[PDB]
Amino acid sequence: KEVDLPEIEADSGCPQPVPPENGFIRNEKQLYLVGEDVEISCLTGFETVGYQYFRCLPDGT
Amino acid sequence: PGIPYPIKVQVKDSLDQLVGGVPVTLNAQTIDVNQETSDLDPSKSVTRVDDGVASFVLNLPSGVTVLEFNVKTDAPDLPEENQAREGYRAIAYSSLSQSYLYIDWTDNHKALLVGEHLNIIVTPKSPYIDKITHYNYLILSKGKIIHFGTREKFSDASYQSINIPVTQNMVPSSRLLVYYIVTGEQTAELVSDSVWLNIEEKCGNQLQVHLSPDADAYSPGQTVSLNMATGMDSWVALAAVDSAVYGVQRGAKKPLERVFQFLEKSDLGCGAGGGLNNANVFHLAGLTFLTNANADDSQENDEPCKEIRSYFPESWLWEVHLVPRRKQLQF
Amino acid sequence: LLGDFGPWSDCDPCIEKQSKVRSVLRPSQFGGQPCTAPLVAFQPCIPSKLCKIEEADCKNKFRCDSGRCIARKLECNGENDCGDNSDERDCGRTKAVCTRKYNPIPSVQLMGNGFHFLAGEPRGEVLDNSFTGGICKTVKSSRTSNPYRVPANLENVGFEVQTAEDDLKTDFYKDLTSLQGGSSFSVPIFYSSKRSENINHNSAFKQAIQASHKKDSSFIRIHKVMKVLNFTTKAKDLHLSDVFLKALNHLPLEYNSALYSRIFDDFGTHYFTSGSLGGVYDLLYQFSSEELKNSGLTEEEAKHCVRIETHRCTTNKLSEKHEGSFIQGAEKSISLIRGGEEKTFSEWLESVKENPAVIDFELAPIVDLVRNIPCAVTKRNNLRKALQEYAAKFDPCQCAPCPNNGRPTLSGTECLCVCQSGTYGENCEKQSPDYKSNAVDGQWG
Amino acid sequence: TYVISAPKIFRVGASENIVIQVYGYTEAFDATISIKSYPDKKFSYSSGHVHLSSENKFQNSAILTIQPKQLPGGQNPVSYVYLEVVSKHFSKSKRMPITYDNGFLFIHTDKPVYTPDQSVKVRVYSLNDDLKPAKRETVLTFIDPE
Ligand SMILES: *[C@@H]1O[C@H](CO)[C@@H](O)[C@H](O)[C@H]1NC(C)=O
Ligand SMILES: *[C@@H]1O[C@H](CO)[C@@H](O)[C@H](O)[C@@H]1O
Ligand SMILES: [Ca+2]
Repeated sequence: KEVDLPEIEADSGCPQPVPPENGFIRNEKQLYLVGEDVEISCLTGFETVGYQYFRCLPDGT
Repeated sequence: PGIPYPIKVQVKDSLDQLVGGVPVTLNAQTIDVNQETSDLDPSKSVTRVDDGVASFVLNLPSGVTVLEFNVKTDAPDLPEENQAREGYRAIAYSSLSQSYLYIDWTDNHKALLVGEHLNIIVTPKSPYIDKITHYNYLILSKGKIIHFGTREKFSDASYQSINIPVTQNMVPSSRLLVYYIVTGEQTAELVSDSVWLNIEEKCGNQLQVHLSPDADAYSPGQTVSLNMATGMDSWVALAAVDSAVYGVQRGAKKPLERVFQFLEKSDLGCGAGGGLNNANVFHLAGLTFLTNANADDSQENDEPCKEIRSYFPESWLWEVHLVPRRKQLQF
Repeated sequence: LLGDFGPWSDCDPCIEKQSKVRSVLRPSQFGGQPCTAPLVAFQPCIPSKLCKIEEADCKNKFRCDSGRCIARKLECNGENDCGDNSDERDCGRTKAVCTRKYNPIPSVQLMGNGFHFLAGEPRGEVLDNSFTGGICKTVKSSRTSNPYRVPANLENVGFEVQTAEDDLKTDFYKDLTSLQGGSSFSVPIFYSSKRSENINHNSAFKQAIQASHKKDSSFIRIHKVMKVLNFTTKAKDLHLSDVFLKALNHLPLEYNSALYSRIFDDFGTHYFTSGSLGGVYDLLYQFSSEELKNSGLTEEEAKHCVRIETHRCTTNKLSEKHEGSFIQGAEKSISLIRGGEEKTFSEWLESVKENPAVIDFELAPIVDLVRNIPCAVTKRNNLRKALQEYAAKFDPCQCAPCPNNGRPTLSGTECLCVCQSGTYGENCEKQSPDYKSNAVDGQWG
Repeated sequence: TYVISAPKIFRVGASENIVIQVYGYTEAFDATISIKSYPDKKFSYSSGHVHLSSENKFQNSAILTIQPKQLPGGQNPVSYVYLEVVSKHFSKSKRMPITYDNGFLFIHTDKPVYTPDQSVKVRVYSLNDDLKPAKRETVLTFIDPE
């Protein structure tokens, strides 16, 4: 974990998102690309209810 | 050194637009190679609306290392408190043989035409020997070398003018470098220079489309003919768009409007030209030489240069047709 | 028997040549027209590169024509060097920094360079202390001058000449040569280990041991030391020589015994940490052991007789000639001196101030200086494996046993077979009337 | 003297003109220029051949091209390649970089703005390094405003 920061916002991309309660996001990354969608799953034990995905907007959210 | 140094400045307004009729002046301090310095006499001129660029020329003492020029703006309304001031610096050509080279003219027209033979004045200031074997020049464009020239040098004058015929291959833009070789008692050292060559945009095969009926306005639904005309066999791609599409919004630029300018990006080198010793001028022109005389440092890979039903909707007439010589279609 | 010829690879451009090297097997011992026939043969090639120092990154700039890159902002003042000839650029045109005109140390090059442990010579330039570092530091000395500017590479330096002998008078360290630590830890080498001495000195003795022929040859030694300077090198970060780094920059990334072996040959096995510079008066004398019995036996005594300049002890030790002839004063004397009318010793004493030398030196491995280069870690380890195989060539083994407990040595391609006192002539062919041939002590092997 | 000039960066799948000039002599010698791989030792991409004469005034140029003969996988491949020149009086070599950017692509849409439930006419104009049409396969991807 070097301080850096690795983040270049001139490249326009999202940071690692915060999962719902009981977390567990798969394929963990430090910086996500715009238009990329990451699936979220639940820890042992639960079941994902509803549409489960997070898509990176053009803006950082 | 010994050659008058051209300085051409341009003033832009708040948003990316040139201004004219605006007087500007500069202050410079010429320093001597050994030490100390000298203050150069200031020069004032205005930017012409027609040209768009202000022109300055500074002649310096032969013992100058580098020069610094501070450009400031001058207007009767302009206060000294709120004004525009930009300082700049230029480093001299470095040669252990003390010999230099320079070229003139080149696009002041503005730009250039096709088929016309153009002459360029060159000077070999501070030579080791006034007698030079032969003059060699390489004209390049589109990131490639189009032609290889050769010339002879005579004592008839201090500055010789070389004539370069322009070709169809150079249409968007071009660069020309002129190098002359000398033979020293130990090792040989060649000197060169390069300048950007701008030229009129002209297609290899001229394409002209014109409607067969000639009228200011056409009645709706009128059967009309369209005529394609080309120099050589060519495929045409037509698009007929309404003028009302743009429209939304902010002018919506143009369908293309920039092609040769986008085709001009093929150039490997950056800037107009010139550089330290022989190497830097070549690499800035987009080339790397291989010779016995001078060594070429590549400065690694790094290139800092960046900017340096119906009736009736849109759109219709989306087609691709082969056009041998002249071809016509009716609709 | 020498060895098979090596193939040619990786052209020189800096040297603009193609070279190969041959290994040597079974070095000459008793005679038989030794190896000769130069090991490395050079051939003309076609240069691929421009012979420049290459460097990774250098985002912080500002690069030099040599390519040292000089991380901090040196430009343009004061010294504007970064390689020969001052590489310009740097300068010009803007003055100034580090004013007041400080004078450099007469010889900074000897504190630089490097030392070959096995050969005993300052082979080639490594340190190159000429680098200023942008910091202006100077030390003042007795008799000189004016101040003297301190190189960045040296951590500390001072002129410690004090208390007129005294020191050189308490010197000469009377010793008669005959038949941590520890001494066994000096065999693998690998720096200090407190390498400060631990034995020394530079070996020109190849002529002395060869002169042990036909005689019993008992030796005696006296030495004086005058330290004009005491220097210490900063071990954290060092600015390498343009020459050394150039040959270091261009090396095969794969391990090559031949090529890497040329590094130690050219630049030396070690570099100096701490240590002092100056000059020394060293002289070795040879006397026949038959003479000590005829002239009377004085062991601890007559060792004091060596002092002399400036009938028992009265006239002896290098006959005048006639005045000492009856008391002998034979035979041969050699010059072990290092560094540098009326008072000839004072003539070279002032000369050692003009042209000094490294006297008492402490060293560190050359492998420690390979830090911060392209593929640094890779070349470090490969250089460690190179020295291990390199030291093997010099360490005497195949020299074969010498009769009468003789210890074999190694000088170039010849063993020379140094024999103990009481042995007649070189190669241990004959024995003295002292009649002890029994010993024959063992060694590896 | 033998000054050989080339582009700073070679272009993969392109025609790169290499020019050579000589100091001149009473003797007319032939020359050869080629582009050899970093495995020098052992391979050759292409070989140009020229002839020198008083008619040519001791200067000539032959075009050199690099076909996609590069090794599969290990993307990005090659980078870089070696350039050589073999002549009677001189022989010299230099390493030069390569680029996989070749030619030009112009996308032309029938309209700048479209309404929902409407087709978008699209055509692309492909060109070589020589500006010739350069018949090549092309992929066209569409991206949401998101
Ligand atoms: C002489 O030099 C050593 C370095 O070799 C140094 O560190 C020590 O302080 C010196 N002696 C004195 C008396 O200062
Ligand atoms: C055994 O080992 C080393 C070198 O081999 C020394 O202890 C001595 O020379 C002996 O031969
Ligand atoms: Ca400096």
